[PDB]
Amino acid sequence: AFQLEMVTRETVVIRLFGELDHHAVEQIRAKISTAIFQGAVTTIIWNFERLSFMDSSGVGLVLGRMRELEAVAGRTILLNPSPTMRKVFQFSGLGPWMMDATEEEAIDRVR
Repeated sequence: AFQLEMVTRETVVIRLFGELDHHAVEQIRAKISTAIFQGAVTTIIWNFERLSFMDSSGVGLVLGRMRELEAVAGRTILLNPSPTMRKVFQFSGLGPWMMDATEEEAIDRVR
C-alpha cells in the first residue's frame, strides 16, 4: 500500500506500507511523473519507514523521478530506508539524499 499526500504546496509525501508490487509501482510512476511535468510537484519525500518490501522496479521508480525532478531543480528526500533499501540507494551514490528523521522534521526542512 501507499499514500500520495500533498502535505503542502507542490510537496508530496510518498508514504509506503507493507508490500509495493509492480502494479503499485506503475500507479505511482504515472501519477507523480505527470505531476512533475505539470509543475504540481517539485519536492518528493519518499517515506520508506513502513515498507516491508517492493518489486525490483521500485528502485527505478525512485531514480526515474529523481531525473525528472533534477530537470526542474526539484528536491528528492529518501526518508527512513530499511537495510535493503539503504543498500540499494547507497550503491547508486544516493547517500546525500537519504536521511533518518521524523517525517515532520523532513517536511519542515523543505518548507
